[PDB]
Amino acid sequence: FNLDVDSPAEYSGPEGSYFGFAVDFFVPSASSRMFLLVGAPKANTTQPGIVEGGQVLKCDWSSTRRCQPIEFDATGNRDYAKDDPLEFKSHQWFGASVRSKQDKILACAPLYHWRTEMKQEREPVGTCFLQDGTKTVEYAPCRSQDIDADGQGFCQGGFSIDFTKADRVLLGGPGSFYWQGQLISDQVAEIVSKYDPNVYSIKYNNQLATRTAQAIFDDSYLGYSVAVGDFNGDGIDDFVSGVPRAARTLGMVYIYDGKNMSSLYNFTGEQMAAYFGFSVAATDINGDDYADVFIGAPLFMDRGSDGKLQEVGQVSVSLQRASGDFQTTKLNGFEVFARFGSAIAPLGDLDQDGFNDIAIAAPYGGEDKKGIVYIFNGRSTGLNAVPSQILEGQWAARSMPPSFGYSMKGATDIDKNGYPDLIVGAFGVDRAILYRARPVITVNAGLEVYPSILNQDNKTCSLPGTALKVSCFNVRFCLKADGKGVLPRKLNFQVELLLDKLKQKGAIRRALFLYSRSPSHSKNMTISRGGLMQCEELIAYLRDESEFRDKLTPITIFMEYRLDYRTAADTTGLQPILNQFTPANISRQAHI
Amino acid sequence: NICTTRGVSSCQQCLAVSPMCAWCSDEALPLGSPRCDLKENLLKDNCAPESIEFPVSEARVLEDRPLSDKGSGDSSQVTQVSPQRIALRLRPDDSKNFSIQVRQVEDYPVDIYYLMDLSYSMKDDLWSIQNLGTKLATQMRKLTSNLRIGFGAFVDKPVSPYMYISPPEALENPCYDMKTTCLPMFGYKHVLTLTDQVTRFNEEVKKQSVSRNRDAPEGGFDAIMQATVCDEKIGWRNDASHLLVFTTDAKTHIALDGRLAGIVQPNDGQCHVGSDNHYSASTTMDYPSLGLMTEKLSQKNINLIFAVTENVVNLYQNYSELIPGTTVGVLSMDSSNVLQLIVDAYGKIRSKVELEVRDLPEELSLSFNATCLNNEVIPGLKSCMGLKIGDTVSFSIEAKVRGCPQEKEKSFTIKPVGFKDSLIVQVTFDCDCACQAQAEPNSHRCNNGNGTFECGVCRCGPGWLGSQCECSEEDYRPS
Repeated sequence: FNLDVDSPAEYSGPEGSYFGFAVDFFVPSASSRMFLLVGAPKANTTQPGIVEGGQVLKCDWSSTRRCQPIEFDATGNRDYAKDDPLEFKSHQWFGASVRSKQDKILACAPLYHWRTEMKQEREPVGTCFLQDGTKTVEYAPCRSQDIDADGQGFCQGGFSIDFTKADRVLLGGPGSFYWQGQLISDQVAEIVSKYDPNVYSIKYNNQLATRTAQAIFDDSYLGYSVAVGDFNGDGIDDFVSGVPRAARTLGMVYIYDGKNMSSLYNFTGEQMAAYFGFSVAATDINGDDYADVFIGAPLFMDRGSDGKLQEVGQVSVSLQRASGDFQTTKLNGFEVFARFGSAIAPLGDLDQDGFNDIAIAAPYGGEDKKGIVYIFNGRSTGLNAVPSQILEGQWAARSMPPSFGYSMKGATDIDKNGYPDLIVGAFGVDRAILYRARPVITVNAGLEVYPSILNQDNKTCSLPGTALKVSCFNVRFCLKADGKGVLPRKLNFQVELLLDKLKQKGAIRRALFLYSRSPSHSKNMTISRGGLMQCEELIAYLRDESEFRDKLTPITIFMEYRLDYRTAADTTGLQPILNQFTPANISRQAHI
Repeated sequence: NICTTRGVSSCQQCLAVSPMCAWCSDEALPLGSPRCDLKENLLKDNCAPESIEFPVSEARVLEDRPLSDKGSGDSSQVTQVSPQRIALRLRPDDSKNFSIQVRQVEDYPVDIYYLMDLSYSMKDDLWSIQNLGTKLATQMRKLTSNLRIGFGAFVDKPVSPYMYISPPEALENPCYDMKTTCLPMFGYKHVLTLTDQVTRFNEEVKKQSVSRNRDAPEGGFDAIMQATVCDEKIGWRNDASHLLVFTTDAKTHIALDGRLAGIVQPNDGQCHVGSDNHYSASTTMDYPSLGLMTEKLSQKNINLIFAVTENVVNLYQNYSELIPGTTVGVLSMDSSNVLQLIVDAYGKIRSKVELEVRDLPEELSLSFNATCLNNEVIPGLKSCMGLKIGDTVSFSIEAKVRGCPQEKEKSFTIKPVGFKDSLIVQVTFDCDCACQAQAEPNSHRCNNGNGTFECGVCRCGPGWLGSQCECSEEDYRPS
């Protein structure tokens, strides 16, 4: 429920660049500044003789919201010999994958091709650039001497990437060994220290990699997607990967041990061509030490009320347990051909309630098919199966589908308010957008009447007017409010009260406030955040037997409270929100 | 009963209580009798017959042409579904039933489009089918007077992971390292438009040759889509059975596989075959998903036949289980049996009837009891199996409405799979009484202009209560 939808920040790249195809935050240790990283894999660059080389842009959060390229490489193609190019950087898709961790940025070109040291082939090995600080290096584990389709020549290394808690890269290459696919993992210190610009097939000593297998595993695409998390309890992150063509095209997810690359677990799809493993994520959703596995199947078909198959898409949620089992639940999409589950993004704890939350995209859903992101909350029982917010794309096709939500990143607080934000990519319109999480207020409200029962008998109100004594009742109300993170210490609530609230057709009211001589009261009330309940009290009274006949129905007291959001807004204009289970009104009753 | 025990607040509310309820709309009814009741109780209380305002459901056939005995000659007059149009009346919770009857008419026209994998292993096949047209017309003469045959071919998207791109000779001849000649790679090409000049199939097939590609999966679904949606290019008739015969010896690429080529635009299901008969979007747009193929195969009434070799039969069986109106047959490793494969598959395509439903409103639902053979019944089933060409089958359908719909009229279509013969249902909702045409707000009679006009009894605006609106509602009073 918590993202600011009315004032999000837009960023745009060049027309047709695919700006927004990959997104991440950049949070250097060296300074207080933070940035968005955006990949634009079809962008033109100043590199000599290169067409659509792709680039990564570093985009500022405040004030001017400038984007500028990162200079990972300014060179054209290297030469193996005179008029014999070593490599082919045109159309390489650089920035199709982007990640960062502290000062480290890793970005990749899955469609980079090279001419082997042995023969004039043109093989899509893929390549990555790692920037460690002031220093940039090339990492290309598939540019090995294993040079054919039966080896690593078609690897496309860096088609997906991630960083572990300890400094290792995990890298996927879906094309190795006749498209069986491969995972590789290297230590970041080993990548940076073994780099040499004169050696094209560098060997790293601490490398972990998956091996070639029997021909029945060909065309499986291991490494099409990757994520990391601990799945055997030793504190080292294990490697999770989507294998979307495995098991006769049901699709699979494989988990490998992060210290030795042996297999821990397999998950399998239940429908062919559903693409189970297009996206994977790992995060603790239910508040344990144990991380839980999220698997997207964007093309999954369920059966409608008429029994017809319809292409809604699905996510599978697998809660880890201490026994080594998983408890599995399935979550279907809401609209036909929307491709629900195309991207999955751990948000961290989005509303600070104690359980982590997740965003799931449907990039071809919504009105005009502009794309939707659905937000789901964690609970002690698992994921809450009902989405608590919907984010919607706001640009027309112009002319490919906008694809809003095809890439996402959460779990970083960019403006330091205490709540983690979300970046959404919309690469079909060359655009990326930042949604900021609002501060959440929990309100406790009290309403009380002292005499729960009266018989027009306790005639004791002297009344500021006529001399006759009137039957009183004391009525009182209270508020307290608080929230985690950054928000103003004083909050203004409009508090509003009604007497006889159920009979309000313009019919005669029998209960009135003593000083007002009316059935209603309104009060601008300022309260300070914390445990101290703040209260006010009024005298009200019941009218004479001459004035009304209905002695049978209860007198109902009703209270509403509204926060002055425009006064509680921070210096950036971000307004807080009331916690979604807060009842905006409360009632009491008395009998006569 | 339910009608008298709910509030008698208006004729419109009374009809919304239950399908059994009726309403007396004139002053002859004795006061204190509930105005909403079963119609016989309104007659016991001497309500006038024209006053009782009781709509009852009906299902009237507006167009009801008899089923044909022959598919030959009569063309647009051939009829395979018995009621063609029906008017159906409903009220806010009611159900009504009607019968549809369907025939697999014999000697009906047939269009066969032959869609061929031309990867390098298919040379034995391409040599074997070079006289298939005159053999196919000789066997199909038993089954149809009016055959048309056409041809098209596929390999896969001509892009880096799938096609040879070095040395430069391999762009012009993908077979150069095999020391032989084959064509440059192509995604899909149309070759022969559907024609009854059967010798054109033999002429055009003799001019084809194979190409070559890197990985084992083939781009065949990208070709099934274009062979479906390019109507005037392929030449599909309105009045025919459509058979799309898909041949391959290999597994296939599927939606989201194109991301390895840098292709990320979803398949739009439009026609992109140009003046050169090649599929122009092949390098820029992703492969179809099974749901998009299923939609277009249904929209165009095509029956798909997977004619595939033993090494992949189970794969295409498990895809056939996800697509309606579809079947599989075991192709020989040289296509030498493909003639009997088409003739037997056409039998398996006519041994069923199954019903589609289209445009059905969210307020409606349907249920089906199928008669099939020997005047049996199968309850809850939209289908029959084990039939023959010339068989007739019946279904009884019941439609129910949930509440009153906000639009008074709508329509939906019931149709067999693979045919354009259909039953069109027009629905009308009787949520309203006829007396509401004589209503008036702040009317005469009643009390001091506080009554909306009666339809049977005065209805108050705010502040008032009673059968002539004669008491204030602000608290209870005898006056």
